[PDB]
Amino acid sequence: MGLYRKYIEYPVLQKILIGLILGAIVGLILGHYGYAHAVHTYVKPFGDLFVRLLKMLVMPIVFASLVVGAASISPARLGRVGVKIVVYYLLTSAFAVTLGIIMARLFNPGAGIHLAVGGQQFQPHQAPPLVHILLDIVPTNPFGALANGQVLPTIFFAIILGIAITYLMNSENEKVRKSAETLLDAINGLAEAMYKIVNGVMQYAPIGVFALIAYVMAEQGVHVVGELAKVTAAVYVGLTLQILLVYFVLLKIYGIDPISFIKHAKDAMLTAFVTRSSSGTLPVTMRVAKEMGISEGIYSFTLPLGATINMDGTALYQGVCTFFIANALGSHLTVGQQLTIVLTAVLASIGTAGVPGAGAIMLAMVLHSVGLPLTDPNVAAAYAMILGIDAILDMGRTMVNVTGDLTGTAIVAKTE
Ligand SMILES: N[C@@H](CC(=O)O)C(=O)O
Repeated sequence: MGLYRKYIEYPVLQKILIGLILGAIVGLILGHYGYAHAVHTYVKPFGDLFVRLLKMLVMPIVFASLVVGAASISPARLGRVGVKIVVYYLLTSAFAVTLGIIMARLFNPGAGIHLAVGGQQFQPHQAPPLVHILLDIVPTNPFGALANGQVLPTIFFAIILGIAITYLMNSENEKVRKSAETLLDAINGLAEAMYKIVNGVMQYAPIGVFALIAYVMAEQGVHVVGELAKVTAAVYVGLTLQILLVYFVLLKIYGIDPISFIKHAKDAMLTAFVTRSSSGTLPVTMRVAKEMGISEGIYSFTLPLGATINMDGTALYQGVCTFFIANALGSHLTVGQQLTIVLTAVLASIGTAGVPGAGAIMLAMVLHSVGLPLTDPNVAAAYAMILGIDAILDMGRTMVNVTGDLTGTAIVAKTE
């Protein structure tokens, strides 16, 4: 239909990278000239539409793919991949915080800076009592959990419904077996339709990449100056090492080619870089794991679980910025406090939601754990400096958050 058909036949990765580079350059240029408000007014809704189109698909691609994803045997294989993915999700985050501590000791973020105290003293952090957090996994209404966001109760109900369906398909009665296979066929048709709409929105994706990274560079790309450049380098070098020294080694020792893995997962990594949402990149992540031959029983359970639980980049970010704040305050922060940093940033990354900007909010817990409260002005002043470039750090940490889920899914699928 004209120039549109000439634009469609271009390969998706090439125009996604073209939108990435032409968003970064245009955003830096327009942000240096004070045109951040014009970008936020005009350019940003073209990326907001992309995040809306990605979040539209999330619930029918979790529920309908996990009901069909109970095609493996119900106790044995699902319990084995649940344990094998929970051990991976804890160990990679516990290494990610330690790599953040190593990179925050190599660099020195907040190397003796002194700063004024005029920012707002934000919020003393209080956690929910953790029996409500666990008891809210079981939903009191499955349709209410499907309508109110709530990926984590939807995982539980979809696992239960799929196990019940595969018990009904082995029944002696004929009407119950035909009804169960008709329900499974309809749910699988919904899942395949959603995987087609993922390919539909990945053609709009270059405009969304351009309009998202241009807005991010226009607002916050010019504030990366001074020691904020040091903490940005200490975060991004740490994320690069979190990929290369953890994920590539764990892919190599399990017989998976890491370069072919990156060639399969580029469409998920470059989407999570700009959308900054590990729960909005979930349809693209499930499409990537579908394309690389992973069976549905592995990825349909491990990826919506890993969208919230496995956050290695958020863990490394909370490991680095805690050292940044404790260096701006002048604290010694001994190894008995660094082990509590390792213990608390893992729980803070587990508790961090997949929306953009939640890691800076959940940083208050790992701040409060070591004896740096957020209520005093001298800590909140240094914490506002991290909130100045939270989006720049979030762009990389979300990509590492999604790459961790994909690496764990591929490793556990190679284990079976
Ligand atoms: N935006 C991050 C979470 C965070 O660190 O705030 C993610 O969803 O992966």
